[PDB]
Amino acid sequence: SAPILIQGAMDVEVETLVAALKDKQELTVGSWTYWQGTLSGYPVVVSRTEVGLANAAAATTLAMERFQPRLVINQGTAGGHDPALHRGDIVIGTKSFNMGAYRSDLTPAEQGVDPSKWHNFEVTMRLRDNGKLVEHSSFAGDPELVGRALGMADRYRHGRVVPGIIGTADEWNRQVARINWLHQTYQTAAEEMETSSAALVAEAYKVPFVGIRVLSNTDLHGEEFDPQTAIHCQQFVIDYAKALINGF
Amino acid sequence: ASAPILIQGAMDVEVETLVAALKDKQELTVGSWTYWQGTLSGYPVVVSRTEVGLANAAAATTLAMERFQPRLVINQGTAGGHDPALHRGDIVIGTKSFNMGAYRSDLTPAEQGVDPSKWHNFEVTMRLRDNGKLVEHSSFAGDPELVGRALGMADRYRHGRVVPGIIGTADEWNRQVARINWLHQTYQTAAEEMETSSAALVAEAYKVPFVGIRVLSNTDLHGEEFDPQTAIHCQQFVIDYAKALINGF
Ligand SMILES: C[C@H]1O[C@@H](n2cnc3c(N)ncnc32)[C@H](O)[C@@H]1O
Ligand SMILES: C[C@H]1O[C@@H](n2cnc3c(N)ncnc32)[C@H](O)[C@@H]1O
Repeated sequence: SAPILIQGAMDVEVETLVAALKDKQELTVGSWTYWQGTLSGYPVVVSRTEVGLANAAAATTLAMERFQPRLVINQGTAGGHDPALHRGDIVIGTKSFNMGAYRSDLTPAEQGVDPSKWHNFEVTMRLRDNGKLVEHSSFAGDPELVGRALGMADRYRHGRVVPGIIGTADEWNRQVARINWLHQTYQTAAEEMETSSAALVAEAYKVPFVGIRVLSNTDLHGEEFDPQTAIHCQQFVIDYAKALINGF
Repeated sequence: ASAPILIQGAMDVEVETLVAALKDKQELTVGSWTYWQGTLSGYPVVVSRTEVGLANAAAATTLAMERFQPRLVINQGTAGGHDPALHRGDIVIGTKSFNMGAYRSDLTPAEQGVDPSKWHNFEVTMRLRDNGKLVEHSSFAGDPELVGRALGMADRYRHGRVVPGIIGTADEWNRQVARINWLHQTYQTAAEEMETSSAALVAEAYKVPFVGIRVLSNTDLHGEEFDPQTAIHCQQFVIDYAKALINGF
């Protein structure tokens, strides 16, 4: 009877989920609202996380403490990093990582600022397990959960469903050269602001996790934000959750 | 039972002195986060080892709220100098903290390259909801009475100045001096570290008084490399500070 936890950051990324639940009960603690109900007769909790790494981690931790979910699906919209992808495509996160984590080597003021010399700062993803330090350079999507989403690709009719790497940061990048550099360096499919943070907390609690992100925008093709993509993503996720539930 | 003071540090060196100060301890670990529950001057205190960075800090703080319901939060530890007036061993009391790592940029085509001077602070990362209604935050103010108390205790600190300042939190360790200078000039930062504003965000959501207290363990503005002894010194000051609050309870 442990629920599926489904997350979205903004109201537009959760309202379609909420509408799908039967016998809803709403809970708000701190800044974070949860709707507890059923899908196909099975317990599901929808979480509106708010935006960014701190919010995502708090909302995920609070859900672990309150609901003890059996798996977490983090979803919502993202911006394209891979030129092959277009608005409406859905990325299933083979892995996510904190793309915004940076360490730089000492340079005197005369040398100016050069972000291309910044290194990914992996300590931000380091955890402890039974008190012992465990390094992480990324968080893998649960591979069975990833595979399931890919196997359901043809049920999504508003773009392609592809595996990719999700770069999480407290950033919205619109400098195309920066997007290109991040893609070349980290092989990112897309950027957003929550996935690796929720994933970090899921790893700490040893709960299976998958990130599912629709491209609502990509400055690589001049495609501006389309809020309807967030609805289409939730529709896919409802179908996906119901498939999991059929198998329970 | 009395609601505890919650005292946080990210790394072992930032909490071992606090933990040694508690009486009648028990140690609790959930997920990746360890807590020591005991007493200082007979009053309940929980010491939290948060691990490093914004996600860890927020998780550790949230878990503490759920498990322990503290009456106030002191987030402490070490930091790197951004203000050239400050040196290793000086302590900054956070008049405010903010997510210095949060960046938004306007559209530029590839040929214009990358320009971080055009990456603006992205305030949505600090936006919260209060009873379901959106509340914007461009920073989190340290509880002003807590901040004031720390400043009033300045001459009890034996190893440097105690000053008010702005704490810039980011999942970053900057050693490009031109970038440190740019951050200082843009945001009036005293120091940088990796947790404060994230713990502050959670404390604001829960409406629990919060103060950040950071010692400079390093500053590349003066060629001063990391000294771990500063972390011990900071904890000593924090214990004195906590005992003063407790006397007032
Ligand atoms: C503001 C909300 O929008 C998502 N989001 C959608 N597109 C982007 C993008 N190009 N860059 C960063 N975040 C994005 C964030 O993950 C966040 O939750
Ligand atoms: C790695 C630990 O060290 C702290 N810390 C100490 N000095 C710095 C600095 N110059 N920059 C960023 N973080 C620093 C972080 O807050 C983190 O917890």
